[PDB]
Amino acid sequence: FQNSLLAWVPCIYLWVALPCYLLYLRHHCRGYIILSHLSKLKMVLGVLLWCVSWADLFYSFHGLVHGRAPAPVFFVTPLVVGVTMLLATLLIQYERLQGVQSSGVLIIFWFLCVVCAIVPFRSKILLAKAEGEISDPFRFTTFYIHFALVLSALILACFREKPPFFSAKNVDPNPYPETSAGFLSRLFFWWFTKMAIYGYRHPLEEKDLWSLKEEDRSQMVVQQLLEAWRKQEKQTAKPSFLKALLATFGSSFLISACFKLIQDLLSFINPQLLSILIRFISNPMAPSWWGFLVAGLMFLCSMMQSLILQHYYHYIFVTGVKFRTGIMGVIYRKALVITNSVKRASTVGEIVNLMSVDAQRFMDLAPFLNLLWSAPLQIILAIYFLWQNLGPSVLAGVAFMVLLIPLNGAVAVKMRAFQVKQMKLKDSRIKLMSEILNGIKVLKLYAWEPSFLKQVEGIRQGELQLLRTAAYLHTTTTFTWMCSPFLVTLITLWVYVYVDPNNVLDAEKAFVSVSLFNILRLPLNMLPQLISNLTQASVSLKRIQQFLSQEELDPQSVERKTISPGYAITIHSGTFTWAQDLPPTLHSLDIQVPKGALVAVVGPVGCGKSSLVSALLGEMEKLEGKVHMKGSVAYVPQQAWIQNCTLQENVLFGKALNPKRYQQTLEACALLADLEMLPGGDQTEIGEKGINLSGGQRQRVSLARAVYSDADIFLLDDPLSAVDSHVAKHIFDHVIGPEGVLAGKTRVLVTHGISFLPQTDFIIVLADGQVSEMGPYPALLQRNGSFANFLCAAIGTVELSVFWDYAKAVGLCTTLAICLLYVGQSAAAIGANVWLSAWTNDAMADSRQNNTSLRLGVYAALGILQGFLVMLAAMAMAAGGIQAARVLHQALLHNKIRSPQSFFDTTPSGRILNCFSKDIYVVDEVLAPVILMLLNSFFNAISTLVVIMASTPLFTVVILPLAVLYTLVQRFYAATSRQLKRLESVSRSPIYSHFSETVTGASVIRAYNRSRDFEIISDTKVDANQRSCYPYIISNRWLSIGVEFVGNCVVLFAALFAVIGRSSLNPGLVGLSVSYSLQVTFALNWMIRMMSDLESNIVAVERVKEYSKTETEAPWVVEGSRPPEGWPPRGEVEFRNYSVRYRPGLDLVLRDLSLHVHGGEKVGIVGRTGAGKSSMTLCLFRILEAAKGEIRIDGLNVADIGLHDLRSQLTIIPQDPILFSGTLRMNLDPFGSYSEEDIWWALELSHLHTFVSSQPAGLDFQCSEGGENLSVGQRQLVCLARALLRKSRILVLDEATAAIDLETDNLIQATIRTQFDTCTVLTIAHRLNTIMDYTRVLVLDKGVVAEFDSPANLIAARGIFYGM
Ligand SMILES: C[C@]12CC[C@H](OS(=O)(=O)O)CC1=CC[C@@H]1[C@@H]2CC[C@]2(C)C(=O)CC[C@@H]12
Ligand SMILES: C[C@]12CC[C@H](OS(=O)(=O)O)CC1=CC[C@@H]1[C@@H]2CC[C@]2(C)C(=O)CC[C@@H]12
Repeated sequence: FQNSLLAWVPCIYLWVALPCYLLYLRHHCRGYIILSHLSKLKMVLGVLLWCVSWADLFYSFHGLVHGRAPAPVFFVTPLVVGVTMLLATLLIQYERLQGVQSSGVLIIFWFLCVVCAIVPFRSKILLAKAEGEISDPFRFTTFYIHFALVLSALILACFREKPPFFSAKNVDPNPYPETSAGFLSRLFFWWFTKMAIYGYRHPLEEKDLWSLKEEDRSQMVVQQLLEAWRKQEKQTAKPSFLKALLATFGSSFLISACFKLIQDLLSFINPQLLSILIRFISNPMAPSWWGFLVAGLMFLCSMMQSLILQHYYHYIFVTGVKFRTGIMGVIYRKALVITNSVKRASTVGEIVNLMSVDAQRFMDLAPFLNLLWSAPLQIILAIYFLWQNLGPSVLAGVAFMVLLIPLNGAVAVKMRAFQVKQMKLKDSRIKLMSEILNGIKVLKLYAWEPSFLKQVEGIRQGELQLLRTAAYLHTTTTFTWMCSPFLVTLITLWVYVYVDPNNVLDAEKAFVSVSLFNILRLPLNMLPQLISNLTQASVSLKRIQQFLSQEELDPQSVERKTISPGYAITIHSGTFTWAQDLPPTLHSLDIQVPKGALVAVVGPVGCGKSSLVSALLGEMEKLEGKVHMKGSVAYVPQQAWIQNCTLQENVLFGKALNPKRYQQTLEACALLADLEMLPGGDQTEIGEKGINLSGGQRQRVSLARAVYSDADIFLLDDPLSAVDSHVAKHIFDHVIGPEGVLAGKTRVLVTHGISFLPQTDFIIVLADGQVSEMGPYPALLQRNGSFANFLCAAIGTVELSVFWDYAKAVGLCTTLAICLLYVGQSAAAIGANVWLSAWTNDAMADSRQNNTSLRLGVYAALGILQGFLVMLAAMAMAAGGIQAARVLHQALLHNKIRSPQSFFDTTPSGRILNCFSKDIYVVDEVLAPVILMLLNSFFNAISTLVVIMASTPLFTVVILPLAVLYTLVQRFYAATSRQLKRLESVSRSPIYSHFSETVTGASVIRAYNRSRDFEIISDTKVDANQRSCYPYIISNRWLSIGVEFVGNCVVLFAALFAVIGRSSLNPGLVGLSVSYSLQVTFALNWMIRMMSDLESNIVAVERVKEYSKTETEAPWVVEGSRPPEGWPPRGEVEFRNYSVRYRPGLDLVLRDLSLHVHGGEKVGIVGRTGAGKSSMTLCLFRILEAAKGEIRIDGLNVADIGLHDLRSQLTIIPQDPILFSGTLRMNLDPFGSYSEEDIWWALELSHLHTFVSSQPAGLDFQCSEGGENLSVGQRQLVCLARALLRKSRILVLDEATAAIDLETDNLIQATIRTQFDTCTVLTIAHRLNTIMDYTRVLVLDKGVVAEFDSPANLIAARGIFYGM
């Protein structure tokens, strides 16, 4: 005791000197000593010294067994000469990061640590040898390893360091504020706060993110991996990615394993301190401060167990990001230059899957990776204390929980083989959705739509019944985190009681053990996640091996240093092949091109043209020969390559933008016509990111880029293949030809054209990969050989009401039945724990233990309920969630079918497919589990808080300020991290957009020697994602610190209010209070983890419910207002001053229509170009609502008739008739309303009987999407049959001569003539052949009636009808 005190001298010295040292460390402006190997090891002695200042402590705690609870001096000295070492190894780090080299204060610290250890050193030696032997070897070795460590640390701190050499001024913008951050301010992540403020008063945009720090800018971490991967090769004086990946990410992973080790060896302090508190709180002779001290250093040892952890995550997420960046960078570097053969063999859509998956799950593996050893050290240690505590019974408990690793992975393999192996129902349903969406027109003019509604409802209900048992087996992840704690504690206590009835249960056993099971159970449920992620990353690593071990394409295929005089391109009898094994396509080909000479290449289709130019660039492995060039080149691939950026970039292509040259190239290529058409000018987006440019324009822009690149040797490749002929002549005239700009440029042209030949200079004739004839066309025309044969708030948190909406979609008899039922379960759980307390403090007084068999019993029947009242809840939540989907999905679908055609016109059919794809997916199987786990976490927190309050009644005083602080931190997080999540989720996809673009364009990326220039772009596009995935990680950490002080300032108060009322209560209550206050910082991150996994997901319900009540304005059927049955046979059409327009506030297309055709008569409509005759058709079916004027049919107004009855009676043949995938029975009669014989009879008349009879499926002939397996004409025949079945008195035609051939036009006109003599006929067409024969014809012009009479009367009037 005269020396245990003496060891306190250096600790108190360093502690008191610390606040008078950080005010001088900041008096050094900036030194930034480089990380030498001395300072890298001056802080490894200290951490190891803490780890031997641990056994110097837990030896003291071993007195708990054998009875002797240690005196405070006997267990605080190792606990505080252990904390300072985590501060010695931290002033070592923070000093080096400042200018100081000779530490001064810290060398004194180590010196005193040595000096105060001299006296026991000068004493323990003499007492040992003289009196015998070991004499308590544990305190001996823990001392003499401490002495060696401190001596070595002093010696190493006696050395000098390098001069600061620091820097000049770095850069102006907001720099990453971890550099230039004081000691106390970087320990607690206080520097991030500036954004936590700015992330709440304003929104965040890319201009205001942390300008990323220099070490990891994705071009300094790729290099750190390329160097390792290169140096890790065969090395004779085979290679594996894993070795390089370790050698380049081992420095940042054995410095993030020290933190995990420190944390999980610092975590086993609190259960033992709790044991000390419980077993002093019973003692009435122990002075008061022996409990106050334990509470104090149960706080100051739990605001440090979770500060070397929330500071762990900062160092193993910012290495997950470095995995995700090094992998992507090296893969991109490879994919630029491998081979065209390897691309052809593999899939261009698969290479990109080497990011966003299959190489990003390395970012998802980093946090789980250290679990590999931290699980077998959180167990073989937490088993030890438990065994020490309850005895062998503990095994059973842990055994059960270990047993819960497979049966929590068995569902993870039943599910994931029950929701993706059978989600093809979703695939087929979304296919049917896409089919229904486009072509909705003909689907809606006739009443086919509700049959499709029935079809999709049936497939949906099939997809949901397979989703019932796809979520019940998810209520086994609400059985691990809400019902397993009680089960494991019960089984432990059960085996403990049954094995031998002589062992009582007291507070310091039961409650320490149930507070230690907590510590063991977090890294024993994320362990199955480890198995899953590691076993699906062990294949990703193999795949990245497969990609990186692919042959490059530079065996110096071309040399660009020497050339024959006056020549630009020459090849010496070379041979080329598209694959290293396949027969060479080219055999000993020889061409000598003079400078500036245009050369054309000829042949038939399949002689080897396109494989000539591809060989010149160096993408065709030459078996023999030497290919030469001199100067830059420009390549125009046949499948022209369009960059996924703006037109200015996609034409300038990394050059200097000169408006004079730029504009003249654009006009010479004849692309200004598109520019005047372009909606935004020459800045329009291109590619999948922009307007999908058709084939014609892509070659124009490619050729323009080539010519503006003004390289020496243009290697063209039939760019005029997919363009209009006349402009193509100008394209050759103004650009390629000698009159054009490129007279002095060595052009090489390969094309199938003929007319361009005479204007060329030289021509090369290709046959089976061999040259036959060379020379000018007028000279070659003398030969006339086989070549002659070639000739012929808007932004913010969601409103509260939407939550209610979701409840109204679950039934609202289930919402009460689930909220009330969790309230019941929480009451049961608190009852179980209170009963355990009243058992454990009962066992100490009662002389009779015979009563135990009751308490145990009821404990079971009071916690088993808490299982049976949670599972029976979680199912009735999942079995509500799918219900919540069902109705909700219906309420969307049944409205989108009922929307006006203008809704589908103003929309590109992409947004209305976003829903039914994702926004219906989130409410389908992403929202129900999240809300279930939120509702588990909230009630876990409630049960914990109420048990703490109940056990120590006066603790309620502080429960408000903790609540306000925690809510403040939660709100600040939910602002700033929401901003960052949005800003990062939208900036990552440009990486994969820039990829999937170099892969296709690797041919044209090279030959512009732009490969290096084109990977810096990938570096900056992943940099613009790193600079918003870093501050999100740090924001998460700053939150978790804020929610951790308010989860440790409650352990402090639980212990303190336990010790302040010692005279009142009995030990069974403080044990419960403290042991359930130790996990009020786990059920307080879980309740935020979910409350932000539901704020970013219940946006989906708002959107889905918003897509409703969208002005359907179309009642399918009416109440009793149906027109009289047998309605068509009257068949009279009559108008009264009709006028209509597409949209409100739109120029009238129809005006004052007053037309009438009698019953059974035939009539057509003709309109001049621009009259707007098409709309008339839709006006008959009430597609456009009658603006002014009632279209009366048979003396009845159609505006008061149900469409499903109104449209059924009429008969339409649409302008663009379409088939729908499925049988023919569906494609002619979904309602099954007609006899098959007449169907076949109509099919016979449809000129299709030979086709249907030739197929045994016939009526069941499975049509492709739109009947693509049939020809166009056959599709109009099928739709002609479609109209044939209905056979009503009213017939109307839509564009009988729109674009069909004259052959089928004759057939359709004849079919119209033969059967439809009696029935009323209306007609619209581009050709008067079917109209001139009508009894009466109306002529529509600019939306008014002009000529409504017989064609003979029209002939006399000589209008537009008779004009031509
Ligand atoms: C902590 C993290 C990592 C990242 C997420 O945590 S979050 O607070 O940053 O969202 C999810 C997750 C939960 C449990 C964590 C885990 C990574 C590995 C951990 C730290 C262990 O060995 C014990 C606890 C495990
Ligand atoms: C909450 C979550 C993640 C979601 C899981 O539920 S699931 O339905 O998503 O599988 C439960 C799960 C396990 C451990 C949880 C973790 C989220 C973050 C937590 C709370 C910490 O910082 C410590 C423990 C971590």
